[PDB]
Amino acid sequence: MPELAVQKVVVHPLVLLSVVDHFNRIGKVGNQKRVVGVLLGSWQKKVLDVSNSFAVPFDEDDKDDSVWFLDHDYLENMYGMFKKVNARERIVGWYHTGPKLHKNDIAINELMKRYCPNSVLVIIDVKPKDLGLPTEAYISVEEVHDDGTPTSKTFEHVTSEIGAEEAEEVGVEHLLRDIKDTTVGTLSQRITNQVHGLKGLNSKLLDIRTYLEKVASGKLPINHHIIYQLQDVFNLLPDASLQEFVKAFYLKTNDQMVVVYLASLIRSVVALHNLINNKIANRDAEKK
Amino acid sequence: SFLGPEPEDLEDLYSRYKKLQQELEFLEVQEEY
Amino acid sequence: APAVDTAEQVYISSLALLKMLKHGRAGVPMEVMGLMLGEFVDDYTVRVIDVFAMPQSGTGVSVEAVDPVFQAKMLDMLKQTGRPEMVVGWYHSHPGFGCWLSGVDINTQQSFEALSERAVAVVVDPIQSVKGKVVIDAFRLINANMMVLGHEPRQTTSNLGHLNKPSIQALIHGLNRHYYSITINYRKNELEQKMLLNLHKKSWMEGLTLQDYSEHCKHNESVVKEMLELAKNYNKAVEEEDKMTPEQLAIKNVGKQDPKRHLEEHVDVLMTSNIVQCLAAMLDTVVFK
Amino acid sequence: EEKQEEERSKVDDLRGTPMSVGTLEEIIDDNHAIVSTSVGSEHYVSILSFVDKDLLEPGCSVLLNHKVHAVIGVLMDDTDPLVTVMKV
Amino acid sequence: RGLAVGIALVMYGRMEEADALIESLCRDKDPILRRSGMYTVAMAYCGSGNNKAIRRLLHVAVSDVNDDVRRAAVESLGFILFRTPEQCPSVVSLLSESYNPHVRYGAAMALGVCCAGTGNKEAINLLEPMTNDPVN
Repeated sequence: MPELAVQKVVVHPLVLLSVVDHFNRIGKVGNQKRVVGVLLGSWQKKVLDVSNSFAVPFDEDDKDDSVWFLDHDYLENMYGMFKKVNARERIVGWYHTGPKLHKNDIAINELMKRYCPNSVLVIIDVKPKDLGLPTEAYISVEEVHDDGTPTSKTFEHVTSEIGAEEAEEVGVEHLLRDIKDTTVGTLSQRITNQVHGLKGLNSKLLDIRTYLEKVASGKLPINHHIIYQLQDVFNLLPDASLQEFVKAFYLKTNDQMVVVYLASLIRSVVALHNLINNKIANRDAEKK
Repeated sequence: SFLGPEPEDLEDLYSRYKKLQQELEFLEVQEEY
Repeated sequence: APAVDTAEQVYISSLALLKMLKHGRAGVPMEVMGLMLGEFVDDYTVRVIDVFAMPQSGTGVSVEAVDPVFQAKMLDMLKQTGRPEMVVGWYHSHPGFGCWLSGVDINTQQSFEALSERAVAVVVDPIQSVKGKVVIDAFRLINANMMVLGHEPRQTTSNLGHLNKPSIQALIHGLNRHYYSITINYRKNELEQKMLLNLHKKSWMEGLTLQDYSEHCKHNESVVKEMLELAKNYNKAVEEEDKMTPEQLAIKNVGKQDPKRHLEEHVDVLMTSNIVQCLAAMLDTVVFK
Repeated sequence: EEKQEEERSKVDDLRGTPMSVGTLEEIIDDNHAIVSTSVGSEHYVSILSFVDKDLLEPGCSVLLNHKVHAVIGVLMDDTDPLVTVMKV
Repeated sequence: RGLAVGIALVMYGRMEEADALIESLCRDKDPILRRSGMYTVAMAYCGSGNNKAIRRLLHVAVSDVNDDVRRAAVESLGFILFRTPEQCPSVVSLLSESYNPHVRYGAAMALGVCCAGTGNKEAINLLEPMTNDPVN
């Protein structure tokens, strides 16, 4: 079966909310036993728009990760209904509720591929992963590594971003009781983003180093691409130059200051003498 | 005593200044808020 | 009856609200409808958890769309998942009619009422979901016997009791002759918010990014040239302006806003470009190094 | 009294504002009338709601319910465009 | 609703302990929990002048716009403020200036509860345009 019609995967805010909400609805499982559900969305496009998700009851044990239940029958019956809603809604792939992928996920993937025409395994997390994306999208690939590993079926990442639809986007604002200090439209928002940026870089940066250690000892298989990309980052380095700002901002501001002060200087004598007569008047006026 | 010496004059000022401070504090908060 | 029919202030969750707006939008002018899954507590609280939709048609809402087969079919799926939900009511979208309940829409609401005594009817406006204001209302049917004896303010008791006016015209007139409209509240949860607020891993480096000198230079050139033009104006302006009231000074110096303010606006735009570049310039070099 | 005020409100809301103008060419006694709506395309309406067959008069302007056209009634008369200029 | 509103009542007369409660309730999910988080500090302090409480109620309401929290926040100030009735309009005038029925709703209420006994002229006057308005 094809996994083809993807080069990008955008995911709606609807997708995430549906999984936390659905956890209570089914059984109040709460990621005690990981859930896999259908991932619904558009087709006949290069880009993948994941419009929607619904849960399927799938419990995978915590004794063992090779045993699971996946409710097949629900998938065929839910199929006919999707057209009643809209004819752009078809089964694109499946969702994993995290916290992480498994080797076991290849086997879960073969069953789901029969239904889909463009299966993808997108891990939508029940916990939001950081302030970054709470979603990572992956696609099943047959590849060899020059680590002395013959043919494996594994998950290589494909770029994930968050998108929205015209109907949905409006609805999100109304619902929200946050105002956004992280809007990123203007200078005020932009300065916050820079502080956070540094913190983001640090969180990402640690992982890269532990991965390098694992290969060294605490043996882990080398994904060749990762090592190739790492070395590239260090070589571009140059040193800094210039950039500065003018005295001009102040000049304008001072201009405003003169105008008021001149108006004040004529007004002063008038305003200050009169005060005593009005003051007396006020106290008596107040009583009645 | 109860006529009005200098200590009674002390009590008067004290009383007003103290009472008045908590209310001035709410106004100080408004500037910050 | 006036002695047990009260209005149902509907708490609408993110999963229902978004679903309904999207479904209507794509179909237009084909109208979509469906049953709403939720739970009923109080004698007036309905939380609308989630929705699924019924058959779209090119005449829109009709009797033909409503069959017990679709509903019955759904309920079997509800058991299998182990979701409990009973039916709270039904929804529809009218791009082709106003908020007033069309003659076929009342027929459809009566059938749905036989199944769940407490039934709600919702107009969605998919068209309005394109703009930044969205107007949607929920309603509840009122009985003919109820009107004469009770009168429509009986639905208003022991609940929120906000009665909606969706402009004048057909919408208001149809409201009055047909149903009682009741308000919308949004259910929210902290977790639900947190999902929405989330951005990107990539934005972390985005700010950091050292803005090209080239682009900066384009901005710098653009800023000094406007400034020079305005500078003159500024120079004439200061000879006068002995009086307060800055708007009057704007007519005098010519145009909306003072020329002093125009120069500052430009100085500030440059300042913003400069702020990202210079901060970024040192910051980048040190951290990777 | 207060009473006619309420009769007006009650009649305006049932009647449906805006009323779309028609011209009443002739009345059929079975609860229909043949109206030409002044918007641009003519309609074969019912005579129902606040008017009688005899209450309608030929060559006059009439009120139609905007939502679904039935002829609500004749308050107003229609003068020709021609006659206005000619007349002194 | 019955229980969120009850938490305030039990907590009566401990004063400072209540401070802890407003923040935690707000941290919990639904808007209902957050609402009655505003009532606890106010009931507890009952006619004692406390700077910290008024600041928090005000900041929560402005910072995060939610219908339940903004109405509840304003209403609470009238109880802390109860002991002296004249001070109250000057604080409350700023909330009345904000265009939003829920914010207006509490701002009006706050004046009635505080001024209830010994009143003041200004308090009464502020209420009248809101009465006159078409927003119910």
